[PDB]
Amino acid sequence: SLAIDLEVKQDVLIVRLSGELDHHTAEELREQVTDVLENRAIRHIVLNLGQLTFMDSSGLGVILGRYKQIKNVGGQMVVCAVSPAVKRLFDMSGLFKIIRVEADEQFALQALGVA
Amino acid sequence: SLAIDLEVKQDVLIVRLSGELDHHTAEELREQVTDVLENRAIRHIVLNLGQLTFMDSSGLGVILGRYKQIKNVGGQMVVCAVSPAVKRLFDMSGLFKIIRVEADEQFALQALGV
Amino acid sequence: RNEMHLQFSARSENESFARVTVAAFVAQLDPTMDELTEIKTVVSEAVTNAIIHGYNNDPNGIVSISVIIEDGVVHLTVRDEGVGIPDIEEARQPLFTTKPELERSGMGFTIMENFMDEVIVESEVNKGTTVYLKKH
Amino acid sequence: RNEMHLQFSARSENESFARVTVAAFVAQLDPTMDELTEIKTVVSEAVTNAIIHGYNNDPNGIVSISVIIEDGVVHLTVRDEGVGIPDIEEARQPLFTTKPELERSGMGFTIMENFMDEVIVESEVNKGTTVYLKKH
Ligand SMILES: Nc1ncnc2c1ncn2[C@@H]1O[C@H](COP(=O)(O)OP(=O)(O)O)[C@@H](O)[C@H]1O
Ligand SMILES: Nc1ncnc2c1ncn2[C@@H]1O[C@H](COP(=O)(O)OP(=O)(O)O)[C@@H](O)[C@H]1O
Repeated sequence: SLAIDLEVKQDVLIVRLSGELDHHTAEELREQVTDVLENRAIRHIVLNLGQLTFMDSSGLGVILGRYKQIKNVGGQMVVCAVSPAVKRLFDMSGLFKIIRVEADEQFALQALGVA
Repeated sequence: SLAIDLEVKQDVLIVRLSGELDHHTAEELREQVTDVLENRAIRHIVLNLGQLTFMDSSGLGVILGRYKQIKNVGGQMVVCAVSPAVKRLFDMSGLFKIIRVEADEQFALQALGV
Repeated sequence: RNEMHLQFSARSENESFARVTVAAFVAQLDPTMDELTEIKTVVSEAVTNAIIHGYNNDPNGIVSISVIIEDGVVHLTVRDEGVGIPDIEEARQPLFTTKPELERSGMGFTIMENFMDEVIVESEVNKGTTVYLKKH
Repeated sequence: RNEMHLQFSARSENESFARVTVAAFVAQLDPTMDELTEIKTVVSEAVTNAIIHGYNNDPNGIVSISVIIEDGVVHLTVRDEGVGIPDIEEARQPLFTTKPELERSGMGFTIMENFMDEVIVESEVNKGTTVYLKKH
């Protein structure tokens, strides 16, 4: 139901998501990212929700979870290619005053000064 | 659930089903067909199950119901383009005795004088 | 272990919805279109059966489906709180039906029998019916 | 006027089937897709509460959804028989959550209200929490 594509460029970690990001699948996302930050020096995260056909509160949390992880090392989290549905859950909570939403992976990496 | 296309080539009614043939839908077909047998003088029926996705016992039942009316006028009931799972029902209910199967629709029409 | 129960109204409009639901929950077992279609067809037989023999097409009736999964078995029990069966041996016989008027064939249990490893039925007149199906 | 009732083990890998089986039922009305996104999300939040909270991820618990349709409106219900809620007033309070540790946003309930037209939480300590969301 949820596939994950990871990639580390410079000190950024790009996480691309395909499918339904919910309670069940939100855990593998956590294991891997937390696992990855545990293994590499990551200052920033770019979450590409481009192929996300479903997100619930069990998804905001995995985001905010990482959000606080990156905040601790003075970096940022930028989300990109966010659907209308997912974008609505960002307004509901009030995360629209928390991370940086850009339009695609390139403008996300651009917002991070990525070469 | 089911898409029913019917065409009459003289005294031959061609029923082209697409979708599912279960209790609910069988009744809609059992309904659309009889209206043709009453309005037109059908001698045989060609039945193209090529685009069908599912069928239970109700399907065997609605089809057997059409043979009866067809036996009366001395006609053939030809079911063509049959998928295994279906062929499997025909093969378990012995519907084959009363119903003839053909590779495609055109071989059915060859069987029925065209 | 992992289980599910699904009740719904005795209306044929929910039979396709019910067939799929039962199938999707079985999906957890990495099963084929042969296994998948068998299970689905075996379910419509029993579900549509619970609708016109136990509840005589009164929408106010509710059908039950139990798909208890343990090791490799799909324990399925469609059930009724309707008429029941006076003669089980008679219905458990090939090509027997009681509604020549709806154009029924009697294949329901032969399909169940053939597409499932076991089809146990316990029914008491006007106590309803319970089809204890199984497969692996 | 039709209805459906699902129940299943409190395993996380059932949460999608839950929504899906509801969306599958709620579709007859021929809704707008955002209407189906809202429903799947809502269902997903309530069912998630039940499993991770109400049943504290105890696989034995049985989550109980029920969908009632009539005169167009939808009356979705979700019940469980677990710990229940201590404070229904401290719960509906946005951003609140008892399992912060579990990266639990505290958005579940607030999401049900942005999407659903009417909400009514009925809980009882150790009796189990029963929530009623109605979409018109
Ligand atoms: N839930 C039920 N309640 C009462 N009788 C039933 C039920 N299910 C099956 N039966 C009996 O068994 C007969 C055979 O069923 P089946 O083999 O499915 O064939 P069919 O559905 O074509 O009649 C039915 O005609 C009916 O008399
Ligand atoms: N079914 C339930 N059983 C017990 N407590 C519940 C239930 N649903 C909600 N709650 C309580 O309400 C709190 C907030 O729930 P909610 O707004 O959905 O956020 P979250 O699920 O992220 O904690 C939960 O942490 C729990 O203390």
